[PDB]
This record gives sequence, C-alpha cells and structure tokens, in this order.
Amino acid sequence: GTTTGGKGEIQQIASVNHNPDALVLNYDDRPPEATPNGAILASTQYGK
Amino acid sequence: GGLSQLVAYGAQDVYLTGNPQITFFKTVYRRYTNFAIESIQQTINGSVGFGNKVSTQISRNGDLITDIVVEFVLTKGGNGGTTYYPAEELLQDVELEIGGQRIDKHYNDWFRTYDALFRMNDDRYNYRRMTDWVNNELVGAQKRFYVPLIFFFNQTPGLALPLIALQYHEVKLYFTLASQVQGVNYNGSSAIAGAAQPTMSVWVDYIFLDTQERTRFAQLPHEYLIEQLQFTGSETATPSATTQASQNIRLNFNHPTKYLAWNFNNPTNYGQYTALANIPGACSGAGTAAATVTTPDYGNTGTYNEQLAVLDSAKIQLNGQDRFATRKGSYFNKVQPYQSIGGVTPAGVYLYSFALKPAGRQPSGTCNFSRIDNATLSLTYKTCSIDATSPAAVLGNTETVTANTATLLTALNIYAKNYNVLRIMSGMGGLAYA
Amino acid sequence: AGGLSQLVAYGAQDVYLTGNPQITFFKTVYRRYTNFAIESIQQTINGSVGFGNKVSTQISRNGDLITDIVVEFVLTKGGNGGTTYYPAEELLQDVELEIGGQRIDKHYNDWFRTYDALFRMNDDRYNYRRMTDWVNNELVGAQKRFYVPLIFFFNQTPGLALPLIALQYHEVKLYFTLASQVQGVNYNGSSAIAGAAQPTMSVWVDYIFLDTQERTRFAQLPHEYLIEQLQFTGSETATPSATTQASQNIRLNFNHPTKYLAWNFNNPTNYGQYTALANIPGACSGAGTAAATVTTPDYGNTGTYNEQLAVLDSAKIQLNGQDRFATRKGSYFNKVQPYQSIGGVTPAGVYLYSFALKPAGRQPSGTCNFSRIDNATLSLTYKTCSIDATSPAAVLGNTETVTANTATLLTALNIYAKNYNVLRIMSGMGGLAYAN
Amino acid sequence: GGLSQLVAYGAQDVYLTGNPQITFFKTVYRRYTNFAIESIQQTINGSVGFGNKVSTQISRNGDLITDIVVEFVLTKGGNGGTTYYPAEELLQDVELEIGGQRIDKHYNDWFRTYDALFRMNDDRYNYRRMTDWVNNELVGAQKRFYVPLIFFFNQTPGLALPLIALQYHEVKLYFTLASQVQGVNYNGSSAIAGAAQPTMSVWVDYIFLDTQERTRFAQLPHEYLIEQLQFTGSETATPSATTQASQNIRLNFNHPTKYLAWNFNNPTNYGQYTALANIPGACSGAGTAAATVTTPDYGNTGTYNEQLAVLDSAKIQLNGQDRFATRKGSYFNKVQPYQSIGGVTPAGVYLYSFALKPAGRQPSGTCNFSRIDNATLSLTYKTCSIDATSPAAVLGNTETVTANTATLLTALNIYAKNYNVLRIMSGMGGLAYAN
Amino acid sequence: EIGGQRIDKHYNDWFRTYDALFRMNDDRYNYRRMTDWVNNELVGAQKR
Amino acid sequence: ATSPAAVLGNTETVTANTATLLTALNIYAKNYNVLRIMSGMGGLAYAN
Amino acid sequence: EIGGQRIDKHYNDWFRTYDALFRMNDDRYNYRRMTDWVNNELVGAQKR
Amino acid sequence: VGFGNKVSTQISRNGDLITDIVVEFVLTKGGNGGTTYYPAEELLQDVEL
Repeated sequence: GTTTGGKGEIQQIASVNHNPDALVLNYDDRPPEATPNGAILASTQYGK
Repeated sequence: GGLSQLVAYGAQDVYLTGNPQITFFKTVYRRYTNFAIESIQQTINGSVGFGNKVSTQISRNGDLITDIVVEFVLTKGGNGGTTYYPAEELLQDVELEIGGQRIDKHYNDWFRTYDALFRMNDDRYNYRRMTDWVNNELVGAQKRFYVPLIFFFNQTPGLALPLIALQYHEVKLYFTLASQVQGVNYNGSSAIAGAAQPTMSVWVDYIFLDTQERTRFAQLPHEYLIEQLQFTGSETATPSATTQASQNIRLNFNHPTKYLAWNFNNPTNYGQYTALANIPGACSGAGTAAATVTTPDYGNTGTYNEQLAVLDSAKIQLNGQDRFATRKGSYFNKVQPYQSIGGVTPAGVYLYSFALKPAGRQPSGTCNFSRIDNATLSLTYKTCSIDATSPAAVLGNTETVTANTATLLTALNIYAKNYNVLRIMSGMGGLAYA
Repeated sequence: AGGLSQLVAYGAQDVYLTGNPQITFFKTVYRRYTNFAIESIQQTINGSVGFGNKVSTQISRNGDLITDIVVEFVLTKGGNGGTTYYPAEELLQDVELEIGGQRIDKHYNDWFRTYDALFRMNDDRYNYRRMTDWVNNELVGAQKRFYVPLIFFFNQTPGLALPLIALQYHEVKLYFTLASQVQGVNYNGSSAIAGAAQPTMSVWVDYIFLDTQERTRFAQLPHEYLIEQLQFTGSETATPSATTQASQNIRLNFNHPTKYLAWNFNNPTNYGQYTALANIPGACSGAGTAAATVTTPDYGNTGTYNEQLAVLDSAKIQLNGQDRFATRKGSYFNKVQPYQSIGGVTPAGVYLYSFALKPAGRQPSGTCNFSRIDNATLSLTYKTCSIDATSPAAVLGNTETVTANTATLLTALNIYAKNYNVLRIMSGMGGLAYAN
Repeated sequence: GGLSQLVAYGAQDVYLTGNPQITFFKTVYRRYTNFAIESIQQTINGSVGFGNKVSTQISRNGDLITDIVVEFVLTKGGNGGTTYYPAEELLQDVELEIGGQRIDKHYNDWFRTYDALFRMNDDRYNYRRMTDWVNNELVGAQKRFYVPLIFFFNQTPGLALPLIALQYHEVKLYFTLASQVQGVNYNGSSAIAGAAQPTMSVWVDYIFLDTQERTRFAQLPHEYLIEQLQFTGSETATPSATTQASQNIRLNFNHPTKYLAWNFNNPTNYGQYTALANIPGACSGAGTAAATVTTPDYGNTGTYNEQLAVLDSAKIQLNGQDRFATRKGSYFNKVQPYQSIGGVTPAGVYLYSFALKPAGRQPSGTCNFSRIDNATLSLTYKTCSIDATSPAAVLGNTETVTANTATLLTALNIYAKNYNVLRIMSGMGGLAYAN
Repeated sequence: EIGGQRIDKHYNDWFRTYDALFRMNDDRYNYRRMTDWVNNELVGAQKR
Repeated sequence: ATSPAAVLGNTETVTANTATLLTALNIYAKNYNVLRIMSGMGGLAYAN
Repeated sequence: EIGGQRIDKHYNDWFRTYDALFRMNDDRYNYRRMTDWVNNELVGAQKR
Repeated sequence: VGFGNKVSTQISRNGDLITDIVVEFVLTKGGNGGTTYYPAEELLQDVEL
C-alpha cells in the first residue's frame, strides 16, 4: 500500500507528427531587407 | 519603547537579520542615462471618417518611441446611457508594421477584452474617462477621446522601438475606423441623422537620447523580448433554451503563449459579452414598462453579473488530452483573474493563463503552440431557459442556466498573447520567428 | 526646441542623476527561466460535505511543487439579496495545513474576513467578494459557485511553492471544518431556513510541473523556505458599558518573529460584524425606515467604515511590561496603520499594528520576536456605549469617546499574529525550524 | 495535463528557457538589519487654533525618522455635505528646516493636488477617511483626523532622515493652520458661531537601529537624494464669456524637475478646481430649485467632469521655444496621469511630466531649470459661455466651452517637483544646491 | 486515472453503443437484467 | 411518423419526420496504447 | 511616379483606346463586366 | 485637408535647391461679398518648417 502518501505523475511521450509550423518563418532564414523610411534619396530618374 | 522590540533578539532572528545584506533605510539610486521625452503629432494619411482606413508613418523626430495615443473627437448622437466606450469601438483595429512585416495587430474588441481583463481600479476608470462619456453628458456633447495603444512598446520604455537602429525601415500604424459607433452615429441598427464624422490625430511620444546612448543604439544590434497578439474569430455554438450547446474549437495559435483570453458576444452591440435582462443595468429600460431585452443599456453594457454569462464550463485540450480538468465558466471569469491579474473581469470575458503572472512583462511561463499539433478549446454553454423579462427568473436561477437572450451571443473571439523577439541590426529588423 | 532642448540643458545638478550612467530605461533584459507548467487538479475529498461537517484531503502528487489552492462551494440563497455576507467565507470555518502528520498552520473563517479587510483592496477586494458572495442582488433560491482561495504561504507566491517532490515520505493534507450555520444560506439569525440545501464542495490544487534538471534538484537537495504562520486565539471582550469606559489587558500568548498583530471586536452571532448596529443607512436591517432594528445587521452591508460604531477608544502594546509605543486612538490602528503599511482601506472594527515596514509583502521588513518576550500584552480602552442607536441623529452627531448602545453586543475579540518560521525539507521529509 | 505543455518545446523557446538564469519557485529573501519602529508624540509649541502659526522640534528619540502624522481634532459646524477634506484644509502649510536651512514646504492646496494626481483607489479613499467626514456625519460630530506629511522622508524608509547623523543641527517642522476651515468654523464667508478650536498633536515614527548600522549612520557622511516642492501662486488670465483668454506664465523654477503640476481654483472654496453648475454634485442644491451656482456642494467639491474646467490647451516653453506640441487641457488631466501615474485625476487638475515615472522615488528624466533662462507655462482658456444653471447647456456643450461660473476660478497654482541633494556631514546638514 | 494520468474514460452513451455493437444474445439480455427492469415491474419497485 | 402505412411501406432514402429530433451525434474511437509499469510506478507510453 | 518622377501616365480615353485595340473576345467582356452595367441593371443599382 | 485638420508634406528631392513655396486652396463663399476677409490666409492657420 506503498503509495500511502504520493508519487509523481509520470511523463508521456508527446510526439509532434503533424506540421504546426505553417505560419512562422525564421529570422535567420529570410532576413529583412531595407525599405525607405522618410529619408528619401534624390529622384535620379531624370534621364538624358 | 522601540528598544523593547529591538532587544528581543534570538535564534529565530538569524534567518531574517543574521549577516545582514540589505537595509531599508538608505536607498541607492542608480545614475541613469541622459534622455528626454516629447509628444509629437504624427500625420495621418488618408481620409478620416467612419468606416475608413487611414495610416501613419512614424516620423524620425526622436531616437526611440513608446507611448502612442490616438485622439478622436466625437459628438453624442443621443443622451446619456446611449454610448459605451465609443472611442474604443471606433478604432476598429490597429496594425503594427516594421519594414513591411506585420509585428502585431489589435482589434476594438481586443481593447475591450484587454481592458476588461487586465486594467483595474482607478486606472480602468480613468481609461473609461478617455474613451467615453461618464458624467451623464447629453446629445450634442463633444469630447476628445484618447485611445492609448497597447503594443509592447506602448506599455514599457524597456521595449521602446529603436527607430534610431532602424535607419533602413519604415515604421507604420494602420488604423481602421469602425463603420459605426454606438450612440455616436448609430443607435442599435438605426443611423443617427446629422451625426458628425470624427476628427483624428495620432500622438507619438519620442525619446531623445544623449550623444553616447544615441550612438550605441544606432550602431549596436538589439534583441527586444516583445509581446504579440494572435486572433481569430469563430462562430459560437449557438446557445439554446432546450439543451446545452457545446463546442470544440481548434485553436490556430503558435509561438510561446503567455495566455489565452476569450469572450462571447452579440456582435450587434459592442462590448455585449453577456445576455440582456430586465434587471437594473441589464437592458434598455430595465426595471420599467419600457424595458426591453433586445437592446442593452448601452452605458451599462458590461456587467459583473455572471448569471447573464453564457459559458457553463471549459477546458483546453492538447493533442487530444485535457491540459487541466474541466472548470466552470465562473472559474475562467473570476478565479484566473484573481490568481493572475488581481483585477475584476466582467461577465462573459474569460482567461486561462499558461504564465504565473501574465499581467507582467517577464515571461513567467509559456505554452508553445508551435510544438502542439492540435490545441483545442472545449466549451459547454448554459441552457438559455430563463425568461429575461422576469427578475424572479433572472435573479433566482441556478448555476447551469442563463437568460434566453443569451442565444444571441453568437460571436466568439479568441485571443492569445505570446512572446517573440524583435531583432534589430545594421539599420533594419524583424521578428526572430514569423 | 522639443525634447532635444531638455537634453542640452545639462549642468552640475544633472551629474547626481545621470553622470557616469549605470542604467537605462530603454533596454530591459528579461531573465531566461526554467521550463515549467501549471495544472489545476481536483483533489479527493474525504469525509462528508455538509453544514457543520468536517472533510479532509490529501494533496495528490501529480506535479512536483504546489501553489494556489481554491476551495469551490456551491451554495444556495435561503433568503433574498442583502441577507448574506461573504457566505462562502463563513462556511469555510477553518482550514488546517498538515505535513507528515504535523500541523504547519491554521486559518479561520474570521481570519479570512480579517485578512481581506486589511490586505486586499480595490478591484481585488471586489473580485474577491464576487467569488465568495452574491453581489448582483440575487434572489432566494439562487444557486452559485463560490471560490475561496487559501492564503497559506505557498498559496500566495510561487516563490514558496511547496516542494511536494522533496517531501516523499510525508503526506500533505488539508483539513476543513464547515460551519454549522451560514447566514442567509441555511439560517436567518437563529432561525433555520427550511429546505436549505447542503453545500457541494470541491478542492483544487494548482501544481507545478518541472522539467528534468530543476525537478531533479528539488527532489535531491535539502531546502529552507522562509514561511508565514498564523497565530490565533479567541478572547472575551471587556465589553464596554453604557455607563463608562471598559478597559482590558490581554496577555498575548504568541511566539516567533511577528510581522504584525491584527484584531477585531465582533458579535459571533453575525459573521463579519465588527461594529455596532445602528439606524443609519447600511448599519442595520431596515436602517433608514420604520422597520429598522438594531438587533439585526444589514447583512449585505455588515462591514462599514463608520468608526462611530466601532468600540476601540485607544490601545497600546506592552512588551515585557514596557510600553512598545505611545498609546494611540482606535482610529490610528484602523486608518493610519494600514495607510502606512498596506495602502488599502480598513473597515471599522478592524485594527492593525505592524512591527514591519511592509506587512503586506513576503520579504521580512522588521519583526517582533515574541519568543523572547515574557509579557506581551494588548491594552485596550473601549468607548462608552451611551448613544441611542435607533436614532440616526444620536449616532451621526456623536463624539470621539462614545459609541452605540448596541456596541455592547460586540462581546468577542479575535487577536491574530502573523509570524515567520522556516520550513525545512530534507531526505524526503519536512518540518519547522522552530516550534516555539 | 501540465506535462503536455513541458514537452511542447522547440526553437522558439530558446529565448525564454534556454540557458535558464532564474526560477520562480525558489525565492530568495535578503537578510536585513535589525531595527524597530516607534511612534512617539512630539511637543507642538505655540498657540494652536485657527489661523495660528505653530511649530515643533523633532526629538532624537530614535536614529532615523520616516513617517510623520499630524493629528487634529475638528468638529462639524454644520451637516453632511458642508466639509471637504477639512483636516487637509486646516493644515495650511508645513515647512521642513534642518540647521536653520529650509529644505522644503508643502501647502494645503499641494496636499490636495498631490492627492489628486498620486493617491488612488482605496488609498485615496482611506486618506479621505483620515481627513474628512465620509459616513454622512451630522452637526456636532467630532473626529480625530490624521494628516500624514508628504516630505521626501515621509514617503519611503529609503530616505529616512538620519537624525543620528545630524548631531549639531536641530530639525524642525513649522505648521500654519488655516484661518478658516469650511464646514468647521466657516460656511463660505460666514463664521459659524460657537465653532470649536482644533486640538493638535504631532507624531513622528522613529527607526531604532542596531549598533553596527547606527554607528555607520552616525559617523559616515551622507548624500541623500531628495525631493523638493517649488511653488508660486499666479493670477489666472481668466477666460471671458466672450473671447478665450491666453497666458504665458513665467516659471520661476530651478533644479532638475521631475514634473510640473497645476490647477485653477476659486480661493474661497478649498479644493474647487472646476466651475459650479446645476448638475448633481456640482453646486450646493444642484438638481433642485434651491440650486446655487455660486456655492459648491462642499462634500462633493471634486469631480471628474472636465467640462467644468477652464483649460483649453497648454504647452511648456524652454528658452522661448516649445518643449512639446500644444495639447488640450484634457490631455494634461486624463492622459498624462494615465501614462505616468495610473490613478484618476479630477477635473481642473493638470500634470506634465518630464520623467518616465514621476510617481516613483527613483529619477527617470528631468528638466533642469537651472540651465534654462526663461520658461513659460503657456495656457489657452475655454470660453465661459455656458449657463451653469441649465444642465442642457452644461452637459450638451462643446469641447472649447465651459460654465459662466468658471470665471470664478481666478487663481492658478503652479507646482514643480525636483531632485536635490541633502548632505549630512560631521553631524550637520543642508542642501547641495541653492538654486 | 493511474498515477495521476488519465488512462481512459467511458460515457453512459458509450456503454449503450458498446453494448449495441459488442454484447449479444443471452450475454446482452443478462446485461440488460442488471441495468433495467425486465419482468414488467411496477411503480415503487426497488432493484439492485 | 403517425401513419404506419407511410412508416412501414416507404423507400430507402427517406425516414420519419420525427427523425429530425436526433440532433446529437456521438463519435467514438477505440485504439491501442501501452501502459508501462516500471520501478513501482506507471503510465502511458504515448500521449497522442 | 517613381522616386518623385513621372515614369508614365494613362488617360480614361487611353484605357478605352487600348481596350478597343488590344483586348478581345471574352477578355474584353470580362473587362467590360468590371467597368459597366451589362445585365440591364436599373436606376439605383449599385456595383463595384 | 479640411477645416481643423492637420496635414503635412515632405518636400521631394526633385531638384537641387528650393525657394518659393505656394499653397493653393479652393474655397467657396458661405455668404455674399463683404463676408470674407483674407480667408485663405485665415485658413492656413500655421506652417512649420
């Protein structure tokens, strides 16, 4: 009747089989590129 | 006197004062950097009006940004009791973008849910004063409302956005204004003739750093542990007077999650998280001959009267197994907030935390849904058999039933709050995990 | 112009604020933490749930550490709104905390009421009331689930989570006493309410599941957790006379480093009644009208802030026969003490005297060690009960040294002391560092 | 169960639990020094009564001092609704002096402004309980009031004043009692016949240190970072019933200022920061035939109805130039305290912080007026065109207008709170910076 | 529950569905005899 | 449903009008898992 | 306009001219269906 | 743009140097001749550089 006090609930084996990573993207994979932010450069589109 | 206590020393004191480490009677203040703060108006692009989408690019006046308050000027379309947090309702949503990447996005309902759950006491009251009319104002009354934003950088300087370290990225806020605001341009389904269009302004509080702090921000890489909101709308298993509705909602969430929060509502009436009834405050005209349980007392739309809440019980399942034992709706409405927030949550608003202290900034425990194949929220609803027009039935009833009008709470909004990292380097940035 | 105009305005007086900077406000570094999870698990309740019955539970060991404990009750209203007052609190007559067969602590329904009266506040207090009472004018026959959180040291902070994992050979139990009667639920004053339902009870414990390394350390290492305990005794009140000022010297049979003392005067007839009854709004059943009586409280408004109905005129605490502080008025203990030490508002009839800078927190901040005091005495002077309680003018217009004639009903006194002990855990067993 | 969450572990947890630094389940309390706290009555010198100047020297009973509470006994000269925080009103001002050097000074109005901005919820209510009658007490009622002081050392143990290290300097408190207190000895301008004079007692809570800590405080030099209140009264560019007034009030401030605070008021009625009106609580008799918009409902003097306040907009200039964009009066009344304090500020009371956390002890950004030649508080006032006796006009009006009775708010009180250094050396002290 | 872990759970309807599919003949009848009244018992009848 | 001629004599693709009362659907599945016991304690090998 | 300078510009008449010359068959109809009312819609009819 | 609104413009980098700046407005009369006074000047409440 050894469990007169208590014993810790054992851990199960939770295996992720599906694909729950379908909305994320690693920053170390697709790093963000530059975009303008107010310091617009010259309108050099003044061709010959 | 004081000495008769001081002298009472002994073995039991060693754990409190032996080998002292601190005192309480001399505070060492920490020299901080030289910085200043300024409130600067941003320019809103587009046409401001009900139902329109407008936006702003946050200017580079300072080095870092924190608090953002959106001002709105509205006029009452009717008398006192007709509006409910109308400036909150008006700002339908706000989307936060850095370099074209969506960092976060809030909804008017989130602001209502968030406030209902996490603000409290006088802060909550003062908040109401900035978004509604709370002194029994009458038709035509004009007020400027201030809607603070609640993005991570709008809550703590510790997470101020380093515009300075983003030399190559635009930073924007996109604001959607509601097509209608109750008691301002519409009254229930009716339009209010002559209602004025809103005037809007976005204010950003910018931090100016001194020379060395400024240089470090501009040149060093940064990693900010920040908050994000996840949100999807769902259809509520329609409550019934004949049987208890039940539902199993897959939770399409990801990332380490601090907590889940949700509410049920009648989408017709902003903030109507509970059923309507003929008891004081619970419906338009409650208590008299003119009472109706089809329209709320708008000024008192929210309530703490759980008898009008529809949820009977709930649990969260992970990959088919219960995460915790099923608890009553009242457990998620009152206990979770007691344990985790310390505020008082309105009926119809629920919280389940995965964190020890979800109301704070530090990640005191999270549930990573990116590693859970199937997270599901399981709900059981009350039987909506109480005749809402009869106080004896409304107030003298049992645990598993609610007002018949609860059947109209057909919308379900499920939110999740998670932690991500905003990485900034070489003048540009984005999230560690999309 | 703008914020830059402030930064440039820098001189000698700025050096003591920002020279040689140590910190910033714009770079918060959050500390990485261990991997853990929280689960709310229903416990087995042994015994028989009912009014006046005792029940008990052995906390299961599903998780490794425990914190929050909530007792759920389902009660019904035996009368209309205004007839109950925190009935879930009245029902939970007392709770004993036991480890390995040894009592660690014990709280009482009155303590829960006193604790709340002093330490909870604002919306916390309101939400707290929502979980223990009917606050929306519910009517007779209404049924509601109440949640009464326990407030033992491990039930207030994760910092003191009880290491059940390290207590392998000691069972941990909670023992509960349910009140024989609960106002507005099964009795209306002395009259039983026919048909009153028995309570339904459920005890929930929130468990912490630790990952491998943190769990292993807790399981194997000895621990010393600095904890709180509540000392409590009931005493007869030197009930004030309507002719004079009663006085009393109560020896305080307390021990250990005490954070604070707290006390109240009450009428055991009515749970939570710490003040006199009167025909002033909220101070009695029917107050304000012809039907008013000052023999029965407005139960839904049992507690007040109207100190005119309180009975303590003044008090001092003696230690080893020496005055600890100059004698102060009852209102000093009721209003100033908690202003300074807690920051909330304390109801009339409830008094606090702190030996600590911040008694509301966990961190020790000064204590009175009664294990070195042979004569700790609480000296109380009561107000004269000469005011005709049935005449609101008599009450509302009275003076400092007097109270209601109905204040003589407050015949019982509750004196509490909250102290610090150490819970030592080693080799699968625990115990306290100090017995006395 | 809970284990199913623990196992949900992957790359996104690296920032939260990888290389863990702390736990939450093994709290560490810091061991502290041995001390005791005693509340000891000081002797108040001088004649106590309305309008009198009194003072006390704080005895060196303990080693350090923190809280100070002044007790007063006042009686009601009329029924409920006739008083408003009367013990606060009674203590007209308090000065703190060390060695003859003035350190600081509080005013009854400051206590009200301070409270309006920084106390909150039940703290604010409890405070009211210690300074007023809040249970509908009637004429003849008697109460002991407790007015805590709010000098820098009265708010935190961290700034406990080291009387032990001030061996050659005496420390005094000077207190001015008001000539009149509403609902106690006067009802508006009318004296109340038979009114009682107040009873006063000053209490200081002392810290008794153990030997090692006491020795260090007594012998070592100290530099305490302290708060000071700067204050001047100004005339208000009172708005008309026609045009909007404007004003640029030169701010004679010095030192690294945490924040400015201000209010407009009617000097006759303590705590009146808004216009009177015939709406419930906004005037004596409001809501009925007897309503008078010339006298407040004193017990309900304070309100959150900003419509009755007079500030349209304001800005602060430094060196003749805008410090921030002009904002509306409601910004300074509702948003500033939302952002910086977290309580609810009553109508007519305004705050502008130069600091991130103005409600705290720790410095968090200041405006150093010792390096500013000129600065002004620039104000624009609302038009006083609303008939205060008509709720339709009072409650259905526009953003830029207020009550015709708002022109009674002719006084302006501008406060500033800054940080200085209190130096205690060789048994003596004073402040590091004169200006 | 074993060791604090849910192992399984049955429902009244499952017992009915299970029976409908897997019990049979006299095995099913005998089962019915233990859960219902099958000899035309009348109001007030008591059964184990 | 109240007319046996209609109830007993009808086609394969139809049923009773009272069949609309069967609004609840109960779906069950029975599977295998492994209950492991070791060193005096046990629980399931797989969670999902 | 790119970089502050006009790169090109179309006119309503050009859209009509362009269509007249370069769209055809059901492409032309699909286009017309997105710019006009072609199902005998009546006064007050609303169309995106 | 409208009455009471705050609007702004960033000057494009089309040329190398800039001088004259003219703000155009189109307004309508809400009354007859004699009812307006420099209304476009009044309208441009302010401009910040």
